[PDB]
Amino acid sequence: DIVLTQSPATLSVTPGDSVSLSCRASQSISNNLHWYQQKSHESPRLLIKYASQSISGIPSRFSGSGSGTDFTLSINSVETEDFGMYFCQQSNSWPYTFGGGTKLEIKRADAAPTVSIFPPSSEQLTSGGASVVCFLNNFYPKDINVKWKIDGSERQNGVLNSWTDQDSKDSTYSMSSTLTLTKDEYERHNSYTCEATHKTSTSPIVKSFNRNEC
Amino acid sequence: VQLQESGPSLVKPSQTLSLTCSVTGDSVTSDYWSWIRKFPGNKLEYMGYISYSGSTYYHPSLKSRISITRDTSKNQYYLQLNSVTTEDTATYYCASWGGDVWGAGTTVTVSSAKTTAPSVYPLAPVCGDTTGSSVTLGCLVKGYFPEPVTLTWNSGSLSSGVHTFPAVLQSDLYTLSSSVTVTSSTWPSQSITCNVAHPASSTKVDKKI
Repeated sequence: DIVLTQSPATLSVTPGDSVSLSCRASQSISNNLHWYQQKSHESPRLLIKYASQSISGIPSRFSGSGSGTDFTLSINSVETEDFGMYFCQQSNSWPYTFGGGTKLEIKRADAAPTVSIFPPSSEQLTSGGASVVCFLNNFYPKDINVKWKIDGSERQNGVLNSWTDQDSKDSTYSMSSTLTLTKDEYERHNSYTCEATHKTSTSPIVKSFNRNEC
Repeated sequence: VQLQESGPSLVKPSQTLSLTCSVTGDSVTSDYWSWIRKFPGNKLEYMGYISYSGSTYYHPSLKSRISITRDTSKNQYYLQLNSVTTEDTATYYCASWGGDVWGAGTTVTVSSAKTTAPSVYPLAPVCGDTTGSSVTLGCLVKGYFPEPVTLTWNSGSLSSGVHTFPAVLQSDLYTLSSSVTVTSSTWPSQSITCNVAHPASSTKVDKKI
């Protein structure tokens, strides 16, 4: 099947800037490429027919071009209403295929995340569970690395992460990282650590606690 | 022209997922129509389409598991996908073959889990992270099904500085958390309660942090 590689993964711009999104085809597909925009909890909206043909109702700031393997979607003067997902679609070969999509996000000042760690509650512990929660809030960019350490040793198993959408107000991101252990395992270790690494600084933010003590 | 999908939003593994697309402002005969699904992580899949006459083409990854049909009379077309698995969980859309018109889309979840009220746990600070100008509290909503749950703080009077995260699948059950940050000198003096409503299970629980 035809692999459509869209790049970059995410594009951070400021309203007014002129940007272009790339979509590379795994095989020559002539001019059989179309562009779609999809905003939060909304369905895909057609933007460009066959590499560069215009669609009625679509603002003029949108334009497309390309052929063969490389295609490009351009937006003259980005508007606040343009932020969202953009996908290219191959209708040259079968089965038709979509690219991985490019996220157009609004750029803002880098912000360091505020980190907090929480030990399992007594109620969960009574139930035989032990979730250690870590909140990393209001940061930018979204790229961030969180590591868990149990008695100084990094722990990767049992970790589930969740990120919020870019805040429609302060344009930041927030994330939740949860290390889920059984009470049995939780009570066999002493220190628990949530360590976050974000581009805002080369020094990791560390939040930790030691069981029963405090 | 106006499209609209309809059908069960929850199907069991091995069973058949069926959906309907009701067309408006045109006849299914005077055009070609398709079915598109979106998997988590923004992965779109062109499932297949049916012609103006009724001819059909399917995506090989769906290998005869799929079936598209139509009814000129009622001016609707259909989608059937047999023996589904959790991997078929997704948002399903019906749109004109050209991508010209789309339906609002509809979510379908494949799971054998039964309705389960969530466990709500209060997330209070470690006695050592209470020395800043602000303090954040939390609430862990764990082991519920199906989605969604509605979470608020102090019955909604507390909304600024709140971060409620998308739920994730833990053990075939959903888990979600929320944080709230307030001026440190006001807690615990000015109480903060986590409120969690789960309509599917007709439940609602309040846990004072």
